[PDB]
Amino acid sequence: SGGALSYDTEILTTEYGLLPIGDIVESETECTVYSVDSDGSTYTQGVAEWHDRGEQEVFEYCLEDGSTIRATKDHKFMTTDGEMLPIDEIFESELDLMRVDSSGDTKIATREYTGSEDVYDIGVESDHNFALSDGFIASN
Repeated sequence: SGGALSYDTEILTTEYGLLPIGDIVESETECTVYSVDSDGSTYTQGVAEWHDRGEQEVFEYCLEDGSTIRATKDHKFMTTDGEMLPIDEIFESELDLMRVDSSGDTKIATREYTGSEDVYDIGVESDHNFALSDGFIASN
């Protein structure tokens, strides 16, 4: 099933620190975003995949830091073990998220629903994972 990120979601990038996921799909750029290698090393990828899933009922995942992730449970993220799992399972099994070139929580504190809005998703053909600002390392 089609998992996607909210249009308000923001990428972790070399061009500005911050860019909205909306700009990547609706203005078709290839700006370098953070990702992981097969050897579990942090690197960058210019975007090669962009898609619009329309309108979906979005979920809010709160961190201990008070920050919030906004996505669907339908797409699989990955832990520090290199094991691929949905954000919803990483929450209720309390699993550690993968490290990145920014300070962030590994465990999610809370889960809530928030209403339907514009949703988007992005990737690359090799490693197919992306780092978000106030968000988990997305994968599909």
